[PDB]
Amino acid sequence: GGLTCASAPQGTLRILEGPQQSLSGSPLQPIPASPPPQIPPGLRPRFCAFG
Amino acid sequence: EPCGLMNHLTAVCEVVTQFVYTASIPALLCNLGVTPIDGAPHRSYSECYPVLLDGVMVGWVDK
Repeated sequence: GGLTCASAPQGTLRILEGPQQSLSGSPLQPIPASPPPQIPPGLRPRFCAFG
Repeated sequence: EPCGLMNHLTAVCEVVTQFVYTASIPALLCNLGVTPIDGAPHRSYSECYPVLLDGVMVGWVDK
């Protein structure tokens, strides 16, 4: 029950949970481009010149 | 006169108002590589970042 002292420890192993692999996909997923505005189909002159 | 003082938020922006508890986050950080304050990190300090979880000093992460 004396509990004598011991020598100096050489190395200290650190145990830790691993990096989060297979979380990010190898291609990227962007928000798609909002489309450029279209001229709508079915546009015709509705105004006739009077008389 | 109130130019630059009275700003207005953007549309997407929002103020965080939900108050939650931060009990498991220090144990989660120390389960990752956060060596806490009282123990010694495996590299020297000045190659270690402080970690500050909402005002509370937590540990010393290796670089």
